Amino acid sequence: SREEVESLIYPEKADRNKHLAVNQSKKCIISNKKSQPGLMTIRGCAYAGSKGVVWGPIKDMIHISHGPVGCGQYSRAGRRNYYIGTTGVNAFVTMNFTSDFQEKDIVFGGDKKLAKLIDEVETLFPLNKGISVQSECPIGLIGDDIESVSKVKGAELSKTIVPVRCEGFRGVSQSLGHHIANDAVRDWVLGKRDEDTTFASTPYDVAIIGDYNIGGDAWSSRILLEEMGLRCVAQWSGDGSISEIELTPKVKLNLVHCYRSMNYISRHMEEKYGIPWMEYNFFGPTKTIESLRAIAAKFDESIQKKCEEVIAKYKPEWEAVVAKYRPRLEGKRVMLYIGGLRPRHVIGAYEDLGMEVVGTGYEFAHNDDYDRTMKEMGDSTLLYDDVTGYPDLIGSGIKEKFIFQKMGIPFREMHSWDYSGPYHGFDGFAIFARDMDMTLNNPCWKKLQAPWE
Amino acid sequence: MSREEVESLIQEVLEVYPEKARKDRNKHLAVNDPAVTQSKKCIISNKKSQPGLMTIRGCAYAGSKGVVWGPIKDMIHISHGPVGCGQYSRAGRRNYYIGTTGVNAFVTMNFTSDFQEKDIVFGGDKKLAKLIDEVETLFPLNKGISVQSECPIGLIGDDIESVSKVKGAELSKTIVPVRCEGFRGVSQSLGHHIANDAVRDWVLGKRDEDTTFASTPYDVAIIGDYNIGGDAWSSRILLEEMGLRCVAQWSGDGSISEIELTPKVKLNLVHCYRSMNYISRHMEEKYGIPWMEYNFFGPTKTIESLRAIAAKFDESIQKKCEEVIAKYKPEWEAVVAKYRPRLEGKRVMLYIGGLRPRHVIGAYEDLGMEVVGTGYEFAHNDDYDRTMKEMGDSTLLYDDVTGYEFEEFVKRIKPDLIGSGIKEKFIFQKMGIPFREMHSWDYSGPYHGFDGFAIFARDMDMTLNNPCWKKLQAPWE
Amino acid sequence: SQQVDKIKASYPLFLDQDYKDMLAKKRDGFEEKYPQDKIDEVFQWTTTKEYQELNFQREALTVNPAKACQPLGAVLCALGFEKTMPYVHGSQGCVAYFRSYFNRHFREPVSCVSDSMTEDAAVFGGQQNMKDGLQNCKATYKPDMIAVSTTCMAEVIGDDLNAFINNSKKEGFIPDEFPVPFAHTPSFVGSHVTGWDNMFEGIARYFTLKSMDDKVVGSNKKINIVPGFETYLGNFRVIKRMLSEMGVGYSLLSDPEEVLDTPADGQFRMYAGGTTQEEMKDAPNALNTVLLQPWHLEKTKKFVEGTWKHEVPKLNIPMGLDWTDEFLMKVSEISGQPIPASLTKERGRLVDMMTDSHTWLHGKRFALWGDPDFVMGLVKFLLELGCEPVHILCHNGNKRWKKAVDAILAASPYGKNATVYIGKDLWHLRSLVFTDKPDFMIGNSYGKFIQRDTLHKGKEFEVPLIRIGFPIFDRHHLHRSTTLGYEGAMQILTTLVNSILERLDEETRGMQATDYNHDLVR
Amino acid sequence: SQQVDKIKASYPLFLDQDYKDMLAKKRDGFEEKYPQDKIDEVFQWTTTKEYQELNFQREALTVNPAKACQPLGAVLCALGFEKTMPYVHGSQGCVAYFRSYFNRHFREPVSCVSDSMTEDAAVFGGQQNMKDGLQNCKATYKPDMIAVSTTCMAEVIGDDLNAFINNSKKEGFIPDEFPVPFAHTPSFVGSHVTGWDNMFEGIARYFTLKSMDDKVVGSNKKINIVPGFETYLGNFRVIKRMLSEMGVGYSLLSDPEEVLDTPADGQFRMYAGGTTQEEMKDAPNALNTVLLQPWHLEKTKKFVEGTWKHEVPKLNIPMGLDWTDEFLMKVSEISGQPIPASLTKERGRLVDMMTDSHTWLHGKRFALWGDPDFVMGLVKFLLELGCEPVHILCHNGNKRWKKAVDAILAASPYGKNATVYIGKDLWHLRSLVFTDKPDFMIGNSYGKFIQRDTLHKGKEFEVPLIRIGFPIFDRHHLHRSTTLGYEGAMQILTTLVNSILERLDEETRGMQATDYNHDLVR
Ligand code: ICS
Ligand code: ICS
Ligand code: CLF
Ligand code: CLF
Ligand SMILES: [Fe+3]
Ligand SMILES: [Fe+3]
Repeated sequence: SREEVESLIYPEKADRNKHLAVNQSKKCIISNKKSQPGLMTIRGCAYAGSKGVVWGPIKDMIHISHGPVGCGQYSRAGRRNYYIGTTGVNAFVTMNFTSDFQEKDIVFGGDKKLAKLIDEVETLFPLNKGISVQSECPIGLIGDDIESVSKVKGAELSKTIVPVRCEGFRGVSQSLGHHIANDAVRDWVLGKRDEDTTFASTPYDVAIIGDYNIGGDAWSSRILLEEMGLRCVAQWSGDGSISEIELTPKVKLNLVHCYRSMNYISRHMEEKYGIPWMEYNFFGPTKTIESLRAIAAKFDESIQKKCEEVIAKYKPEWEAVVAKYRPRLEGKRVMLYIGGLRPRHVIGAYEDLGMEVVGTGYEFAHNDDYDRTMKEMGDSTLLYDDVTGYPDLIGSGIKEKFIFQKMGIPFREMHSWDYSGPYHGFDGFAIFARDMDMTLNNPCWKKLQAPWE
Repeated sequence: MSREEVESLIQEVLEVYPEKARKDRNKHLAVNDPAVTQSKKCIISNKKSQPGLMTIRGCAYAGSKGVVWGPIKDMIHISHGPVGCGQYSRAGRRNYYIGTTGVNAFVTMNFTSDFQEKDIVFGGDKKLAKLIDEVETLFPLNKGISVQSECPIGLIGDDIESVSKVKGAELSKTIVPVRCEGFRGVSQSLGHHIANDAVRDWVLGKRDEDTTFASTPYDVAIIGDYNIGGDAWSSRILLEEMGLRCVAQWSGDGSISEIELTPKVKLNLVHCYRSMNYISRHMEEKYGIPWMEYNFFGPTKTIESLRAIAAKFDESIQKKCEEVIAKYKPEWEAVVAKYRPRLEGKRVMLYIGGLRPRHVIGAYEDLGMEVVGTGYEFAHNDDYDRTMKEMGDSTLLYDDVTGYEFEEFVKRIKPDLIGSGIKEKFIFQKMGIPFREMHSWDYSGPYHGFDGFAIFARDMDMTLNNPCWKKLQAPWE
Repeated sequence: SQQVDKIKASYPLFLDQDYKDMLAKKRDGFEEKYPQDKIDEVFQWTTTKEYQELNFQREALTVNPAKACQPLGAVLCALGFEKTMPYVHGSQGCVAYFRSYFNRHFREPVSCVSDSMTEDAAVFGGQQNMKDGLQNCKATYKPDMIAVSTTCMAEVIGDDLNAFINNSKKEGFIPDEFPVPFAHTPSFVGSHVTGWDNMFEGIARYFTLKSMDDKVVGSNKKINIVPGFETYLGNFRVIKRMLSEMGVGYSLLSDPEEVLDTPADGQFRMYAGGTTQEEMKDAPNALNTVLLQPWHLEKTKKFVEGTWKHEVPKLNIPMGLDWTDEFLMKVSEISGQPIPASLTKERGRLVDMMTDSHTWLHGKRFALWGDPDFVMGLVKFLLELGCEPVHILCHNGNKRWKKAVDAILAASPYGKNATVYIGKDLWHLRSLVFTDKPDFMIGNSYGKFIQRDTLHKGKEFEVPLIRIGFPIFDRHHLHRSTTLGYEGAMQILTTLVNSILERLDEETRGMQATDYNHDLVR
Repeated sequence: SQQVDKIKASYPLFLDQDYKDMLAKKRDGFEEKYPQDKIDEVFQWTTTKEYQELNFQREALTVNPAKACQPLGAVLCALGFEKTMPYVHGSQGCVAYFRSYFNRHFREPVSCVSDSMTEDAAVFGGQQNMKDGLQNCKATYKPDMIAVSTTCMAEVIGDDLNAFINNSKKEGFIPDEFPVPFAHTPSFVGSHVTGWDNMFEGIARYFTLKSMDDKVVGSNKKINIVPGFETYLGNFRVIKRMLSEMGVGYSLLSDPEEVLDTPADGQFRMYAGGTTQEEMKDAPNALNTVLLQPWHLEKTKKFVEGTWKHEVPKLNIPMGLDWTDEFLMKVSEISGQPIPASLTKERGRLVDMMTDSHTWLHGKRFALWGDPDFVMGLVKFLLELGCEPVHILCHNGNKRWKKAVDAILAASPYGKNATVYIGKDLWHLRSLVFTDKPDFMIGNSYGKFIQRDTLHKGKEFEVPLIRIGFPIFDRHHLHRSTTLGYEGAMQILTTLVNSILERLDEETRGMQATDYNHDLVR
């Protein structure tokens, strides 16, 4: 009950009470504030939100982790943003380009080192279609000016070089990294084809924004969208190229998957180019059908007819998936804790498998995300914002994965899909239901107690 | 070691045997004399093994199924009897072949009747007939069946010749009954003889009245090369480079049609005299085909054998032989230049089955290594007649050496390298002496011919000069 | 031709153009080979369900068996006793094959002698062979005990081992007090595990049958452990380590781990360790006897319950979590020693490993073969992991064992598509993996050939092999592994999950084709 | 489309014809991709020696490094003490990355906290951050000790750890008696092993610098063992086992094996085991201190020699036969305990395995990388096996270490074709393995990408990766392995020989093409 959860909800300062609530979110929960020091939080940094999330999945561009070696090393290939390309030749997603700052670079700056690095990148990787420079913590503290270096080298090499001031100490979490990376996209990449009219546009031109192709989720969404008669001109960042970002201002509709990480750019495109945008949810058959119908409602009747055809075609497959896996998953309760979008976007498929969601929370989401989350959750459920480490299933990240695993609760990685996926679309729903069954009903959870104890 | 020291060592080793065992074993140990041409005056061979003395010899089944018949690839060989004999011999010999295993080649598979108690009590002739029917059903591309008898077959009175005759007449298929029961004889030599008799009686004369084969003056067959690691291939490439046409290969990578075509060749080149002299003499007395022993171990023996073979043909073959020798001279000279300084002066003790204890001596001498002890498991006295002139003076000769005997000989002689089988390899690796498997080529090879000499030299250097042999004693002892 | 700077062995020397040309000339001129289209047709036929129906109708033909003969197991049992020489009455070729087999599996010297019975002994028996062989063996190799088994030749002619040995002692060939236990091990009955059982029962009967008057059950406060046919040294080591952890006094009967793992220190040790004759004589005084592999120790169980009066517990092989737990609890109940905290922590660590790798292991399909106890323990562990043991083959299995394994499979949701085959060989399993393809095979080195066959049908049809069992010839030092206990379960789990991961990496290594799933983190 | 009876994950779901067509449409319509012929040409160019010459002229650009930053090693050192919380003064994203890295490698919970320094700390410093963080950490997680390292931001802005912690104690945020050792870990200096060295030296100086007046060397008859940056739990276990077998009293300083191997029994233990504060306080009373990894324990060595007055032996990492022998002999000399017969038998068994596998191991060419001590121990062992370590890369090595490795290589005839590189990354190694192809690679999971690249050039140019080192992400439970001592040498030798044999089996699996060498017995 609500009373029980309130009773369930540290020195005097440890704020934490405002970030915990029982399901205008601002009057109920307080979000996007500083983490309490020394409390083992899950939050990343602005560099992770910019390099690791927004810019890193862009395959034909080379992203330089400007600064010491650690930040680039720990984020190398850790995110499963899938792509197609020849790595090291025309795609560089899983590679780690770093300036590897030393003591002399801290003392005297690394602007000359950055220029030399850009020259060497051009020499050794000629097929790169652009360079981004993701700043790490020392860059903004030693007075380095990467904007001037980027301008000079871009003019000299006729290359698009995007300086991103994504120093980790900026902001409270990866959300400011998302904002900074979106601003960099707007300032350096988005408006490159403003005077270019050589692109042949169609009335059914859509772009996919904020889908990072985790396990191929964006591909599973795109196949449904194109089966519907639409043309996905742009799809970034997941399996995204720089040309797609440049061609995004030419589409007729923007489909934003992660509102948290791309609302800035969606709003900017709406003000500037007049492109309407809306959110879509392809998680679970019910949300997928609802989103497909809503998308088709923005076009002529032929798109709606093709949408009905697609829904009818895919109905038997997800119906068979439900018939197979729902009996093994009825009456199971789920609690979640993911970064900024998934904590409310995953409820649909859990309900489509007969599961009850009793808990969710966000690492870094803002109060608008909690506004959206309130209706998606039932009452008397605990909501937590930036909850510290201190049900039948818990869906969260890798760092809490092993804590909850050793506490005995079956756990699912809701960041990387536990190295599985995709989870979006109908094929994603099939994979997701199979993974839910394999994790929840595994015998390994029945053997935690020794028979002699 | 001088002659008297070797005789004294033989006496000390024999001292621990019982009276009968010591008297029997004194006839199988000798000090070599290269001037002696009659080996029965110094050594006695091809005798019964002393019971309970850990001999290395196999059985007649091993000499027949594992040696002569098994390498035939398009034939299916049934280990008739219990499961063990066929199981332990499955793919244990590296007689290389080309073919699709289970479709048209069956060398590495184990076909057995898997005798049970009822088969022992009531016989296995009906089981053999039904097995032949099932083989024909499930392996239609087999070009013949052989039935290798294990020990119980000859003790329960099973008539496999009659079954083979009836089923061969019914299926128009060549079914060869081989009476290679393990208790027969004293070693694998009787197995070789029985398998050769079976080839003569069931396979060799199938095309006696056939004349459709187009014969050339340069027609040769390779008899007794079982392609251990591709040895027969490395010999055959050299033979074909001299302008000769190798028609048959016995039996490594050998087909039944090559055996049937062998009586059409102009020369028989016998590598293993021990296992194929019977069939070579039969072919001489029946088809008038001369046979000669060759040696392709090391460059000097390969060159001598090539010239001797070319001397049996016209002058064009001799010109081609000289061209081949000239072509391969720089390569083996480079091998010698690289590896002889690493191997010169080292001493080798050998103990192999019936041909290699004397055939590989030239290869060792080509690298500067001297053989101080050698012996056989199952050789006859003609093999020792050929062996004494090859061995040096005052060296050791052992026939059917026992584990204790050969261990003591190694302990007193202290060689740098030992070449023997798998049942002594780890004994001598633990004793600290570098060991090279001279049966399977230590899963390396080939060793025949010029291409094999490079591998042989590299393997000898790798084993003999490995750092591990310098690390057996703990530094705190 | 060879380059002295880069010397090629057979592979890839024979892939050269001249060697390929020579082989093609040979094949086209004299081999009378079937056309390649016919060979491909027959192979595709062998991969079908019709061929499977024809294959499973076999009654007289056995192709690629998965078992050996009894005297091999008898030799393995005899090697586990202190300064004991295995002596196989019969033909010497059998002993040569036994020694070669064990040398290839263990890469260690294997001591075994024969009396070399020949054609003459086939008429008047091997009495003289036995007398001379016993005298020669004792004089030459100086063993504390000679353990005598038989080959098929000695069994068929009906040689009386007891009478022969008694006569040998009567004429003075060997001392009357010298221990010469014997066992009849007919190769046409059972398999190598049956021979191990027969040899152990013979040794136990020789040392304990006539001296049961002064024996009191439980008077030495120890538990007898009979391991059976075991070719993993880690299994002996883990059983001894776990029994020492619990504080339990134990007597491992037939312990060959020392003689099969001798050091290379410049000297050769014919004997090392082993069960002592004092332990065998004192065995009836133990609290109880535990048979680690009960499904091939039936004769041993009959003797131990009938003569030693030991209430042998009904225990499965300590393979996997649940059966290791039951073995530990039974040992705790017999000895009275509580299970210590270290074993509980080891169990928890195994469960942690199970939980870490359950995503990759769940639902994976396995064909598997081996000996009855090993196969059933592996099936039990696979069911504990969420895997599907589709094809369960045991050539030396019987109907009762198949019924027990079916009862195990029926108690798990993951045994639905599982079928148990007994009396079937590896050609049957080849047909099974062609018609009902599993994800992996688990078995000895012979299964490698099956993998080759599957790869001939296509890369998508290839069934990779996981080498667990006996014998493993194509890999080194795998005989040092462990399959029993929590340590063995962890080793097996690591092997399985990492084999899955290597297969996934190989299938996703194609650049710009499948490398989108070539994940750094798995 | 998905079949409910056979559900495909991303592989091979995206190989379906509809997915393939959609991806082709994407690429042809909107990606503006370079033509496949240009991509192939550029890849072939990257595989050449001209590209390698350009690559090795790199001055400012680092591609695919083989090292991490200092606070990671500091966290790993702090995790090795009893109920100790790693506390990284600086930004929280660093701690998130550290925990994710160690979680992926060990598949265990990793405890670490940050004071979450932000732009406000960029101007005034993180003094308030330190006070609040220490207070909250002590109140929430109740540790016995908080070990403080720094991120690059705190080092750049110049935060005084000593003054900050002293002020925190003076203002009552933490008790004056609560242990808060600290270390400055500038991520732009050295690598993670440097961070481990700095953290250990800071903890030792905290616990021993002010209380040296009552310390007598050898008064507790113990030897201090400092393992350094170690990511194999088997290494800690093998060192403790070897010292216990010798009967040697020891104190393993910074022992994290217990907290990185917590059992899954239904409760979460944030702390488990570790070096106690009493052990660290009594450390100056030991007979001597032995550094397992001397090449990244320089600062620790200066502190132990200059303050504890310990004559630290000049010992290499106990990796392989010779160096394990010298380590055991030095320990025997220091403690006066003779080397027992069990260790001698273990050494003999390792030598026996070496003799068994030398034919397959001899002459094999290797590219290897990792930390300095690990790399040099691997090179020494490979030379002991008759292998050829052609490429020896160490991104965090120095000139003195390179000189030592060159001296090691010069002493062996197998190190003639060996080159040592320092300051080079995995792109340099990719160029090296393309232009001078080795047989195998030894390194962490990152080398897998190099393998993929080699497979792109051809199957005859593919360099397989043998996964030994840190971090290993794509395989499960390999962190449980051992690399030190005779046991670690046996594990490494088995891995190497079996990788060689698996590669040979894969190369010879082609039916009627290369399966003449598909030997059952190897
Ligand atoms: S971008 Fe964000 S933490 Fe919106 S930083 Fe994070 S691939 Fe999460 S809840 Mo990892 S705001 Fe994406 C996210 Fe959500 S990396 Fe992925 S799963 S939908
Ligand atoms: S056949 Fe004989 S034991 Fe002549 S049974 Fe044996 S493949 Fe030996 S010395 Mo193994 S008479 Fe051949 C032989 Fe020599 S199996 Fe090979 S190596 S040249
Ligand atoms: S000497 Fe030779 S190998 Fe020996 S049996 Fe006889 S033919 Fe055969 Fe066979 S099944 Fe086992 S291994 Fe024997 S005891 Fe019988
Ligand atoms: S919050 Fe973010 S990840 Fe942290 S440093 Fe800052 S940009 Fe980077 Fe980098 S090298 Fe190591 S991991 Fe840091 S201490 Fe510096
Ligand atoms: Fe060995
Ligand atoms: Fe774990």
